[PDB]
Amino acid sequence: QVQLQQSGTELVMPGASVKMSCKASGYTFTDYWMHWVKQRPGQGLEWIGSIDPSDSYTSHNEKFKGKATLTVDESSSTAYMQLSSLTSEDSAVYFCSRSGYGYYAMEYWGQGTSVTVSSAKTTPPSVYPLAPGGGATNSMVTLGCLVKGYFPEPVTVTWNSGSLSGGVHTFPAVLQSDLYTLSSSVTVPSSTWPSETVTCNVAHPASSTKVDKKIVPR
Amino acid sequence: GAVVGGLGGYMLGSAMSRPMIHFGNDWEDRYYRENMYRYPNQVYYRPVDQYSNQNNFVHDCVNITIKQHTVTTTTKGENFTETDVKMMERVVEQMCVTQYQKESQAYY
Amino acid sequence: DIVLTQSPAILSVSPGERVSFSCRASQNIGTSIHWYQQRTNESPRLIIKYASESISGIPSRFSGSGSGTDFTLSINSVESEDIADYYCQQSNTWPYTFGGGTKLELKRADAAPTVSIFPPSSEQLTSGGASVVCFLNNFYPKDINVKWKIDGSERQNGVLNSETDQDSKDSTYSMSSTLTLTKDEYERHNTYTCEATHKTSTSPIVKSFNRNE
Ligand SMILES: CN(C)CCCN1c2ccccc2Sc2ccc(Cl)cc21
Repeated sequence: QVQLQQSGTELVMPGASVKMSCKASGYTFTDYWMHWVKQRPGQGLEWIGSIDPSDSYTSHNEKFKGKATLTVDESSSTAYMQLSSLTSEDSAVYFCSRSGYGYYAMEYWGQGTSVTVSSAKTTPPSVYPLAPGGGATNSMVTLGCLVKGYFPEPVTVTWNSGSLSGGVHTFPAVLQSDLYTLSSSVTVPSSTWPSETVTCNVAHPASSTKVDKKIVPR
Repeated sequence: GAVVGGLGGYMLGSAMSRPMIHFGNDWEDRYYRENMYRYPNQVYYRPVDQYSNQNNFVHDCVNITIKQHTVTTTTKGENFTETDVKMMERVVEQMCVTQYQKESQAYY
Repeated sequence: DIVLTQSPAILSVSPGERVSFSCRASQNIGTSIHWYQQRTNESPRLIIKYASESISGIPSRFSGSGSGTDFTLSINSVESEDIADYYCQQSNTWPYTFGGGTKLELKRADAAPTVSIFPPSSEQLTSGGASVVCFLNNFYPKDINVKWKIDGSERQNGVLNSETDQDSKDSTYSMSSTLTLTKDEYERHNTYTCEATHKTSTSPIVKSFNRNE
């Protein structure tokens, strides 16, 4: 079975370069063209450039010519793309893919390398409890946790060590300053809060951070 | 056999089998398959000793071979388009690389 | 450059219904169009090649037709795993180009958002920060506008928004909106309002709180 193996993430400083790998297996490497495709968060696919591993002949989207350098290492059956002078515009997922034999549908795809361009250092999140305080019926209370100013992604958010699950919305992180912020809501019967404890648990593996924040009225 | 294509200092390599080449899209693959007979199957080069490295040899081998092939083709009243020259460049480069490797080895 | 125009940009469908979407090319490309499916946070996957040719391991419910400039992908009966973005791509000539994509979503009954507003925590206020949070949960359809007001005056600065993907169980959407102010700026005012304009009502839903209280 053909596999295309790409590194999951790269964190890179603005102005720096990154060289991302796509390691192929399960077929004759030199028999098929390899392709690179960009996808900005929430946006569509953009072709960057393609390479023939037999002789390293390349073709580029004109916009990437001078920006993306495509090479292969035949010995390790590996295709590489080097991106230089990175900016926030380069923050994206980069896929490699492989076409057919003399046919150019992209038959196999790597899982993509997620590139984040930032000069931020590793920063644990500040975790703030979001409590109503007031008159709010439904028999349903909504509580929340604000997870502010961390880097890099990801954080993991649970409620009551995962024992809460049915009414939780954890939103995708957003860029705030040079750092990430996310929020999570949990909707629960008014019996159970504040009668019993509702706690949000926030793990930030990169900073070896693990914080429990009990939601307290007022 | 009979490489000395003097000249001029240039030499003519032996004929090589034409490789299957894929150009990365549907139109060019077809164009190539149909037109590849119009392109060289041997290269002109200067003796390998006269070059600093492979890239230098290859670059010159490509230009000399294409130039010479172009004059012979114009004499026959035929013309190369920009696609022809891009494709010729690639396949002649492959042949020049092979020629260099064989010429470079010739040191035994 | 061959431009590929895909329409519509979003298609709402009911499970089991037969759906189609279109890709049109600015120049004739023969049959050199290929279709890809991309589910949330996954790689694209080839589903039809060269206009109409099936792919090993792809369900037979997928088909394509067309030749020249006008292409169509059809799904005979949509399993829920088909909810995804769909892209066409041409490989006739350089540069390769992609369509802008068509998003598939599940059709459900319209549902107004459940709106909750939260003042800054004492904890955050202690650090000189003030974030006002508004959750707009479980609404449909996806389109929604949020406006912030402070003491009656609208504000479009220091506002960060975030959206969830369509819920796998109830097919609804949720949004988070956070207004961040300096603790000092925040104290200069009393009333804070999150204001949601949704299709479900011509009257915007207003949630607000007064510091004096
Ligand atoms: C284009 N310009 C450099 C003139 C080249 C003409 N040329 C050439 C030059 C000087 C002395 C003898 C020759 S014969 C010959 C054989 C093969 C090739 Cl490739 C060229 C030449």
